[PDB]
Amino acid sequence: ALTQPASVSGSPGQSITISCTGTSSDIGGYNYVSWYQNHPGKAPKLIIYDVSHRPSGVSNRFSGSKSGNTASLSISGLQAEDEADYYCCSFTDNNIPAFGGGTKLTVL
Amino acid sequence: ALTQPASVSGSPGQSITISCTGTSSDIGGYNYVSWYQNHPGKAPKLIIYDVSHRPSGVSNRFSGSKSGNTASLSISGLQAEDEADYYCCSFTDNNIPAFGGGTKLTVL
Amino acid sequence: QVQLQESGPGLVKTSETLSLTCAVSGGSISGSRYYWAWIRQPPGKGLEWIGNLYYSGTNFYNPSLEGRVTISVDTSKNQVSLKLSSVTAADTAVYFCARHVYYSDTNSYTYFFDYWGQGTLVTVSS
Amino acid sequence: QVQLQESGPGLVKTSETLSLTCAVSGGSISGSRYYWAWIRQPPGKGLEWIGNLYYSGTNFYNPSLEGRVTISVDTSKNQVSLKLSSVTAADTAVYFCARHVYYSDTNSYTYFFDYWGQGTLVTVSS
Amino acid sequence: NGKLCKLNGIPPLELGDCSIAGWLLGNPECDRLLSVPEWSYIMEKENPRDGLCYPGSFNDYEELKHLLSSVKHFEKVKILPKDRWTQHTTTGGSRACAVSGNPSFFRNMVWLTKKGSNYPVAKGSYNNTSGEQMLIIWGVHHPNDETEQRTLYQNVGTYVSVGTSTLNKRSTPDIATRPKVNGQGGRMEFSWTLLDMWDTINFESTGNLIAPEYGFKISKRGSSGIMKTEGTLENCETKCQTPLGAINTTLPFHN
Amino acid sequence: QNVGTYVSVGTSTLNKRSTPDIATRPKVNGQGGRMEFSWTLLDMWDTINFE
Ligand SMILES: *[C@@H]1O[C@H](CO[C@@H]2O[C@@H](C)[C@@H](O)[C@@H](O)[C@@H]2O)[C@@H](O[C@@H]2O[C@H](CO)[C@@H](O)[C@H](O)[C@H]2NC(C)=O)[C@H](O)[C@H]1NC(C)=O
Ligand SMILES: *[C@@H]1O[C@H](CO[C@@H]2O[C@@H](C)[C@@H](O)[C@@H](O)[C@@H]2O)[C@@H](O[C@@H]2O[C@H](CO)[C@@H](O)[C@H](O)[C@H]2NC(C)=O)[C@H](O)[C@H]1NC(C)=O
Ligand SMILES: *[C@@H]1O[C@H](CO)[C@@H](O)[C@H](O)[C@H]1NC(C)=O
Repeated sequence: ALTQPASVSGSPGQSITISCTGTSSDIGGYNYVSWYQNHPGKAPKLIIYDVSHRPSGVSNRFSGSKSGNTASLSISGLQAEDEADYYCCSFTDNNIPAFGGGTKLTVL
Repeated sequence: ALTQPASVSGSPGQSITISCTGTSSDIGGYNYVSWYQNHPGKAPKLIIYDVSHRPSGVSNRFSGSKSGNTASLSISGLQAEDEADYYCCSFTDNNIPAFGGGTKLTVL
Repeated sequence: QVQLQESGPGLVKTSETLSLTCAVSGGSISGSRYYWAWIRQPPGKGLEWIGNLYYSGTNFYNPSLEGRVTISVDTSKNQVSLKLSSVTAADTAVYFCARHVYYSDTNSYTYFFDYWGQGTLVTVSS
Repeated sequence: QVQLQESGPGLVKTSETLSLTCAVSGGSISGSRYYWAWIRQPPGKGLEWIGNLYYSGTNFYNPSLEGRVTISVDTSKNQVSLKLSSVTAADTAVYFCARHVYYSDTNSYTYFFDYWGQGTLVTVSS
Repeated sequence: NGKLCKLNGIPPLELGDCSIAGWLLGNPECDRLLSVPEWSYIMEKENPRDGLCYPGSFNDYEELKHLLSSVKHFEKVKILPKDRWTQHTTTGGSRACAVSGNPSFFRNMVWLTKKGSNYPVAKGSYNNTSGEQMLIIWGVHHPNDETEQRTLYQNVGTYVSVGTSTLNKRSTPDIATRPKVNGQGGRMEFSWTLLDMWDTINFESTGNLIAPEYGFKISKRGSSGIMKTEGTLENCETKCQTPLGAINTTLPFHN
Repeated sequence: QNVGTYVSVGTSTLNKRSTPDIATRPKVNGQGGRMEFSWTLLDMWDTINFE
């Protein structure tokens, strides 16, 4: 599994970053990191794929990158509507998906 | 489903006709009307197929025809042994069989 | 000259699955001119088609009684079989298997139930 | 624009087999760029992958939850399904089906869960 | 003389922009060739347009073109009338072969598809009692994907089986994504045989069968050939014809 | 991992689908297996797909 901060927080209008750390086997090896937004009561929404790309319909306030074995989800212009759990997922040497623990994002 | 008289009757020795009415979709469209004779306690016997043809072993007192959306079973020389339920079946635009309600034939 | 014979429980309880099997003898179940049909006759009612086994294609069923019916085959036994899920009182009937001929031996299409088994009576109750 | 919808018992008893089915509509289940995935989220926990349906290959599963899981398909219904044997309290979760894309439409490999159903909550108890 | 002439008093078959395959299958743009009089030679344009409107291939095509050399007239005979195919849909087609916008198909062929939700085994046969050896063409549809296969035919693991006293062929469709040709990612494969006099050809299919409606009875079998030319018939006569014009001479050599 | 496999290759003119033949064979160069090669010419501006 991948390691994520249990919880992050910030004020509306601020940029906040959610990290995801893995090994060379998942994150470092491949550029297949994706992120999901999950509001309570709903299925997860794909927000980012292939490290930095967005699906059509996803807000441009979402972006991402990676360095070494660490992936990063960046949310600019934080809104009240962004309170959600966020998850990282990546590919790995063992050809199965890997998910992170999940980060709860609290907007103040 | 196809519409049949609930019941018909006649005296021994008379010719009796059992009709079956459908739409252009089943009867009118195709020349695939078949009839069955069903005595209580036994499985249905095929008596007529392809509107007017008989299987080998079927009495020549049985015949049939169609006009428009109406099919007809004709039993000449009515015998006591002919008391049975009779059923019509035809093909249809929706490629599944269609059966009629069934007619009870009473011999007096 | 093929003989068809139905066999199965004469009693199934409400909401259980009814499973009937037809043995075919004196002929094959495989062929390109036939479908194997299941037909039932509730007491006091006419003949209701349930569905067909299309050995070399896909099976098809009566659209009302569609979501509850499965028809299959066992080629080592030369048997065909019917399963009706969630059975209710309305499913009490004499169940029959039949050889449904759609292609004739005279190079044309036809449409009739040629051979019938004698049927098995199944009661559905609580 | 494919819709995915999970359905099944919201309660299974301890040591029984849980069986959930996902209907796929607005798209096929067959394709060479996708796997069908089952994912679950126990209350208070993150997302755990259960396993994938590889329509044209072999199925593969989470190595922990491997000996207890079967994933299969019904092509007449355009449904995929999950079975978990010997269920225990730890198996209470919201179960989801998803379209897992491994090959892109730009001539390269990718890796993401594109479509998700809304999920079905299953309780396991004694 | 610079002209394309009648050879031995008989006009050539001028295909215009049609290929041999387009002609025999019934490409909708080759309607002028549906009824053909006896010809002395065939005038085929090099790189013709009106060929297989539905993208595909034709097996043993060069052998067929060779066969048609020593033929001259042939009669088109209905073998498997379109309306015999009850319990099937005989009205399928494609925008690729469209006529006046409306989707259409090769005119001498029947594209059998599902009726209602079913595709019964498609069967039929023909006994060659026509008086002479007959040319029969049939084909197999190869879908771009499984969805197309299920949409046109309910059955997926399908086959097409054709045979005679000498022919024994069983094909299955190849479902695959392909580059589009004439707008379609699908392909249609055609093949042919000659049905010997008094023999019988049987067809059987669970899907993907493009059935012939007609066969072609060979009528004359004289000596001829296929010429490649962009010209037309000029209302003149010869004994020797080159692609550049007719030759009228008694000399032993020409250049 | 997969056993009932296929190899599919095509262009605007090529349409080929092969399956492997698993069989015991006499060894050649130490192997009882065989590898079959084929080729095409891809016309200019066309596309070849493999699956
Ligand atoms: C295919 O047809 C031939 C010819 O049948 C005859 O000619 C037809 C035009 C028509 O008038 C038919 O009713 C005729 O029977 C069949 O060959 C004949 O078979 C009979 C019986 O064995 C024999 O007496 C004749 O001499 C045969 N004639 C010839 C020219 O061979 C042939 O059997 C049919 N094929 C099949 C599979 O049925
Ligand atoms: C395969 O590629 C050709 C060529 O594409 C162009 O040349 C390349 C070298 C590159 O610079 C591309 O970005 C160019 O677009 C495609 O054919 C072209 O298609 C466009 C759009 O329909 C048309 O305007 C051009 O005239 C075409 N050029 C030629 C030489 O035919 C072709 O469509 C591609 N095939 C597939 C399946 O995508
Ligand atoms: C060839 O020329 C002669 C005159 O020299 C003419 O009579 C004859 O009709 C011409 N040819 C042919 C092939 O018809």
